[PDB]
Amino acid sequence: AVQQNKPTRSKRGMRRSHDALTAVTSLSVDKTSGEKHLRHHITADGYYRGRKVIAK
Amino acid sequence: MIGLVGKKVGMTRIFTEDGVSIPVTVIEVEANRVTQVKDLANDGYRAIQVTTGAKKANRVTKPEAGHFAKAGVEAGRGLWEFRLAEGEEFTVGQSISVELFADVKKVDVTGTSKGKGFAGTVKRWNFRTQDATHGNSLSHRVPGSIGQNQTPGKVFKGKKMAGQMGNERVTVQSLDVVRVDAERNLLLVKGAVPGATGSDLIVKPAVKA
Amino acid sequence: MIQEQTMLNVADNSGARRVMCIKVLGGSHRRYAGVGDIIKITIKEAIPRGKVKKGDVLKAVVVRTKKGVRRPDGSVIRFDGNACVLLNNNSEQPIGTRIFGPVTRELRSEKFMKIISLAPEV
Amino acid sequence: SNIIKQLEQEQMKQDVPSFRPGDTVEVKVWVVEGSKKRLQAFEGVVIAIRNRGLHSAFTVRKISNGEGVERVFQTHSPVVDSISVKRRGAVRKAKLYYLRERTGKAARIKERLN
Amino acid sequence: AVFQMRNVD
Amino acid sequence: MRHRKSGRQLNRNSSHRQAMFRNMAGSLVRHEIIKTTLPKAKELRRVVEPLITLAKTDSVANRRLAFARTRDNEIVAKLFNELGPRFASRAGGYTRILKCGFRAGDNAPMAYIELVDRSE
RNA sequence: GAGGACCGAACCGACUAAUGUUGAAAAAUUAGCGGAUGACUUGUGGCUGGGGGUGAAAGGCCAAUCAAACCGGGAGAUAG
RNA sequence: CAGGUGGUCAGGUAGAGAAUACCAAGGCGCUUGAGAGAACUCGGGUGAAGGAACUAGGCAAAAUGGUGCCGUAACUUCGG
RNA sequence: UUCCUUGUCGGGUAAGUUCCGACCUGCACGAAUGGCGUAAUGAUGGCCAGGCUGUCUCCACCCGAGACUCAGUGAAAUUG
RNA sequence: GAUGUCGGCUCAUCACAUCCUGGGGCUGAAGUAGGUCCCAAGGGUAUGGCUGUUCGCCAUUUAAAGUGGUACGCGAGCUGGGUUUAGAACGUCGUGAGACAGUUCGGUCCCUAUCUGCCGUGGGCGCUGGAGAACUGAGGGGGGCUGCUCCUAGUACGAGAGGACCGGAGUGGACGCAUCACUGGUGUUCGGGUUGUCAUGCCAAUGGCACUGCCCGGUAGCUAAAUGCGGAAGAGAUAAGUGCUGAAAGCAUCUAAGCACGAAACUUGCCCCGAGAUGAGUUCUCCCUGACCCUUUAAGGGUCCUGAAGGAACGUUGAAGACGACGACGUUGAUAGGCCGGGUGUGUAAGCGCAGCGAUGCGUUGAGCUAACCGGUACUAAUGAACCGUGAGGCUUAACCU
Ligand SMILES: CC[C@H]1OC(=O)[C@H](C)[C@@H](O[C@H]2C[C@@](C)(OC)[C@@H](O)[C@H](C)O2)[C@H](C)[C@@H](O[C@@H]2O[C@H](C)C[C@H](N(C)C)[C@H]2O)[C@](C)(O)C[C@@H](C)C(=O)[C@H](C)[C@@H](O)[C@]1(C)O
Repeated sequence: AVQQNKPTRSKRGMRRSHDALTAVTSLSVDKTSGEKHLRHHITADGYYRGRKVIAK
Repeated sequence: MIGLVGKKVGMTRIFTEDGVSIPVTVIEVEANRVTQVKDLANDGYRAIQVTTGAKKANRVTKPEAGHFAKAGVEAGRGLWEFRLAEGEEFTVGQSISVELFADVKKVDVTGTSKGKGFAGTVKRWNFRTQDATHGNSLSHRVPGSIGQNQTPGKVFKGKKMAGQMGNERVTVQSLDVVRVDAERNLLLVKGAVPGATGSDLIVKPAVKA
Repeated sequence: MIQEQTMLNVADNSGARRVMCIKVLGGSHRRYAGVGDIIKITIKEAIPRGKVKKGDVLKAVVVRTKKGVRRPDGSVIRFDGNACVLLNNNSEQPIGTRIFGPVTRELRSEKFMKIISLAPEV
Repeated sequence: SNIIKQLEQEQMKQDVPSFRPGDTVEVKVWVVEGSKKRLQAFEGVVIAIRNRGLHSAFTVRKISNGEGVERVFQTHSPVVDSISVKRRGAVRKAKLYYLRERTGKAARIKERLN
Repeated sequence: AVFQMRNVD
Repeated sequence: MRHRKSGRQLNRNSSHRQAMFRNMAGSLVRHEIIKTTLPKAKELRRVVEPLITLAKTDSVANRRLAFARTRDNEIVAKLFNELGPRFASRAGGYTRILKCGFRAGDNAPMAYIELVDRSE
C-alpha cells in the first residue's frame, strides 16, 4: 500500500498531462446590450436573449 | 438466408386455441431496401447493405446523404449489412419485405443488451456471497482471492472480475416465430429477446437445425 | 418448493404424522423439488397403530406445495401447506389406503395412477 | 405502445361481468382428463384482483377438505369459461391476504346488499 | 498503542 | 442503476425533501422569484406548478388539499384569489429556469427561477 | 416491613457483536448486558515512598512506563 | 477533540416512574459545500419457498415484552 | 483426571470423535494439597428441543453515510 | 536489522498415473452387467451427522462424487476453532520455583495501492488532403456435462430369469445468456388504516415527530424463485484400433511404395471482441479549384483574403453512464418538465343531508387522490451566432486513358 521506490519527476509530469484546464471559449454577444456572456447564461446586467428580466 | 433489421416494441402474448399461453415479443419491421450490392469484383465479396426507417431530413449529413443519393432513395435511420446466400441475386434499391419470414421457421434475434453500468463480481459472474457474519469484517460480496502466491505471481488474463456489464452485442439462438403480419410489419418471435424497448434489432434465421 | 430439512404434512392414512425431507432425489447437485418429484423422507412422528413407525426412512412423492403447481395458461394452484404420500421404498405405489386432500393434475404419470384414483377432487 | 394495445384488445373477450373483490365467484375451468375435455367447477371467494388489461387476472381462494386452495385465473385465457357471481358482498381494502391466516368463522363476509 | 503480545511460533 | 427513475435524492433523506421543497415552494410564491442551485431549481418545477393547477378551480375541498402542502395560509391565499385566474387559459409553463453563473462559495451552479408574469 | 431480596433509570461496572485500527478517541462509540439499601457509590482533605508501599492476590497497581517507578549522579559502567 | 468532571433547580400530556415519546421556558441545526445516484463498505427496512440445511459454536439478527385474572411440574435446606 | 481411544453397551439423530446413563481393563480418582451429594444461584462449560428468524440454500430491492465529479483547504507511512 | 504458520469460506489455474462421459484390444466377455489394458484432459467431477481437524466413519444421493502440483494454492481477500503468550485447574513429574506433541475454560488478526498483473473505460497521436459510415477477419476469448423414458424390441442373445449393440424420438438435473409478458419480491417519491403528542384560534379537516411511528397494500424500474434460448449436427485431418494390396523373406505380413475406415481430444462450424493486424487493409459518399514577400532555395518561413464537409463546445437529455464516453433532441422543433385524456394503485375523499342520546352508519359515490406508465400537447426550457478544422493534397516506378 506504499511505494517501494521514488518516481521520477518525469513520471509525475505525465500524470499531470490530463490535469490541464481547457478554456470554454463559448462566450456570446448580447442581442441588445451587446456585452459578452456565456452561452445559455444570463448577462450580469440581467439581459437574456434581448428581453429585459430580473432587473437587478 | 439474409436477415432483416427489426425494432423492439414490447413483450406481449398470443393466446392459442388449446389455451396454452405463449409469450411473444412484438417487433415492427419496416421493409428494407438495398442501398448497395457488394460483389467479389469491386468489393471482394458478395453482400447487400440495407436500411430502414426515416431519419430527419435536416440531421442527415451530406456524406451520408450522398450515399443514399446513389441509391436514389431517401435516407434511413441507420445502416446494416447482411451476407448473401450465394444463390441469391438482388438488384440495388430493391424493397426487401417481411414476407420472407413466413417460411424461416426459426430465427436468431440479435440485439444490444441493457446497460447495467459498472457492476460487482457477484452480479456479473454469479459469484456467491461470503459469510454475512461469524466475525466477518469488510468482506461479503468481494471477490476475495484472485491468485496463488509467488508461482505465476500475476493475475491470469481473462480472469472473472468486476467490470462493465451489458451494453454489448449478443444473439440468442433458435428463437421460434409465430405470426408474420406483413400488413402491420409485425414479427412476433416467441420468448424474450435482447435489447431495450425501442432499440434497433437484427433478426436473422437460425444457423442451428 | 421442497428442499432439504423441510417438514411436510402427511397426505395419507399411512399412520405417519410429521415427516422431513432429508434428501432430494433426481440428479446431481439438485436443490428444489415439488409438484410430483420423488423425495426420500424421514418420519419424525407417527400415530401408534399406523403402518409406519418413527425413524423410518422411505421414498415419498410430493402432492401439494405452498409455491403451487404452474400451468401453461400461466395459472397456478397454490396450497396452504406442503404434503406428501408415502410410496413404498422398493417399487413406488402408495402405502396408505386413503390419500387426503386434492392431488394436483400433474400427478397423471402412469405410476401415480393409484394415488389420483383416491380423493374425488381434481 | 399503440401497436401493442391494438394487438391486446383484439384478443380480449367482451363478455366479462364486473365483480367486487371478496365476492363468492364460481370459476369454470376446461381441462383435459387424458382424453375427454370435461369441464370442472371452481367456486370460491376472490381475495386479490389485478387488472392489467389483457394481462389481467384474479386469485380465487377456496377452503376444501382442510387447508384452503388458491388459484389465479387469467381473465382472457381460453381455459377459463363462465365467471358467475354466486354471492353479492363487500369488504374494505380490495386485497384480502389477511384472510389466509383467518379460518372457519373468521372467514365470514357480509353481503353488499345494494 | 504499540501493544505487546508474543510471537511464539 | 436508476433506469426510468425520476426525481433526485440530492444528498438528503426523503423526510427533508418533503420539507425542504415544502418551504421553498412557498418562498417562490411570496416574492414571485427566488435564487437557487440549478439541480434543485428543476426539482422545484414539479412542486409549485402542480399547486398552480389546483388553483385553476376554486372549491372548499381543493383549499384544504393545498393546505396539506406548503403549510402556510398566507401563501395559499395568494392562490385561487390571485394566482388562480391570472394564468387563465395557459396550461403549464408557469415558471422558467434561468442560469446565472456559478456561486462564489463553492462553484455551485446558480439558477434563477420565476413566474411568467411578475407583477408586484 | 425483614433482606450482601426481585424487576428496573440515575449512578457504578464493562459480558457479546459490529464499527473503528496513521480512529472523533494512545481502549472509544453503537445495539444488547451485570449490580443498583449495599461487601454500594461518590465529593472534599489526609496516611502508607522504591527491594519499599498497597493488593477480596492479577507479581496487578504506585501519575499513559512496574518480575522492582521516576530524576540526577558514579558513568564515557561493561559489551569476547 | 463523538472522552472524563461533584452538587443544586425539576413545567404540560400519556405513563408505575427522574423510563420513553411529543411539547413549554430556553438553547441549538454541531466551522467545508454543491452535485451525481456505479461497485464496494458502513448504518437500517422488507422479502416468496424452506426454517439452523450456515457455522468452531443459534455468532449476529429475529423473536419474546404490559396490566388484571385463571393456572402452574420434578425437586427442595419447605423461604424456593 | 483415561495414554491406548472415536473403550464397550444402551439412549438421543436418516447418520452423533461431542452429550446423557452404565460397565471398571482407574496409563496416572480419593477423603480438609478434602471425597461424595446438593435446593437455590451463574453476562460460566457441553448437548437437545419448542418458538423465532436472510445464519444458510441464493441473494433481491429500497432508505441514509462514504466512495465518484466540481470548488476550498490539505496530510501520511515509505522511497539507492 | 521478521518469508505470518493447520483447517474452513471465497476464487481458482495446471498436470494425466482418467472418477464419469468417448474410442478400442483381451477376457475364465452368452446377454444385462463386469475384469484388465491402451488412446483421450473437452466438459463435469455430492449434501449432511460426528470431530478445530485434512483425513476418516456413518446416512442418502449421483452418469461419477478422480489422484496431485500451485509457499502441504489463496490472512496487503475473510474466519481465529486449532496450535501458539500473559489467567486458572486436573492427572503426572520435582523438596521447590516450574514443567508435560497430556487435558480443560478464556484470550485486540494492522496497512487510504507506487509499480508489475488483471477487470473496465477514456485522452493523445499515427495510419501521409480532410471528413462521415459500412466493413473485410489476421488474431484472441467464450460455449463443449448428462440422466431418465419410449420406438427399434420383449426382437438379436439365453435353459429360465433377464435383456441389448447401431439408430431415432421425448423430457429433466446442473450451468450459461437474455428478459419483466405472466407468477412473486422490493417499491421511505402512491393511497389508506391507526397510536401518543404538538401545531394550524377552535368544531371539523390536515400536517410535524416518534425506525417510513407502527403497518396494510401497491405503479414504473430492478430482480429470481419466474420463462425463452444455448451444449449439437456436419466437415477436415488424427490417437489407440480395424483393414485392402504387397514385396524385403517363393509363404506370411496394415507398411517398407500405395490405399480405406477411425474419438466428447485437434482444426472448423457456434457466439463475442477485433486493421495500434505499425503487415495500421477495402468499399461507398462528402468538402475545399484566391493575391505578394522573406530566408541558408525547399516536403522552407509568413502576410492578406478566405474558415467548407464535418467535428467540438453549450443547452434539453436518455431503459447510456463512477468521470470521460455513447444514443437522441435544440424553434422548419416531442429532448425534458408541465399540461390534457387514459391506465394503474389505493377502495367509498372534503363538504352537505339523513338515521341514532352516542360512538358510528347510509346517500351524494368505485368516490376522491394518483409517483417513475401510455397516448396527445410547443405552455416553458433547449438564442442568432461564434469555436476547432482550410484553400486540391510528396517522391519513384508500372499499368491504363482504344
Ligand atoms: C493496531 C495496529 C497494530 O497492529 C496490530 O494490532 C496487528 C493486528 C499486529 O498483529 C498482532 C496480532 C497477530 C496475531 O498478528 C495478526 C500477532 O501475530 C502479532 C504479533 O500481533 C501487528 C500486525 C504485528 O505485526 C506482526 O508482527 C509479527 C511478529 C509478524 C507479522 N508479519 C510477519 C506478518 C506482523 O503482522 C505487530 C507486532 O503488532 C506489529 C508491530 C510493529 C506493532 O507493535 C505495531 C506498532 C502495532 O501496534 C500496530 C501494527 O500498529
